[PDB]
Amino acid sequence: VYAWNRKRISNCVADYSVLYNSASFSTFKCYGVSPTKLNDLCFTNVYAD
Amino acid sequence: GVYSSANNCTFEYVSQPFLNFKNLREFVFKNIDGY
Ligand SMILES: *[C@@H]1O[C@H](CO)[C@@H](O)[C@H](O)[C@H]1NC(C)=O
Repeated sequence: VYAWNRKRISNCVADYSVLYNSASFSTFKCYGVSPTKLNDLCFTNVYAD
Repeated sequence: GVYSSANNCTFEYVSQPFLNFKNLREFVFKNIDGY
């Protein structure tokens, strides 16, 4: 956690429904956006920490 | 020998090669609306 990895995700199609429909995640809390409309919206860059 | 460092990358794209004088290559480069 002190040296958390940051991966910049760009120039691809991000399928968020695979993550949302998984039952393997204990917490899937989204702040500032809703999971339902993630699969439609488009973003400049994604930061994965 | 064209560069010495690369620090912060935002975009990478790898594609198929584009290429008496025998060949004539014409290119047009435009910057419109961030495209
Ligand atoms: C750009 O690179 C420098 C050093 O390589 C780094 O300190 C800085 O935070 C970077 N900025 C961005 C926006 O990546």
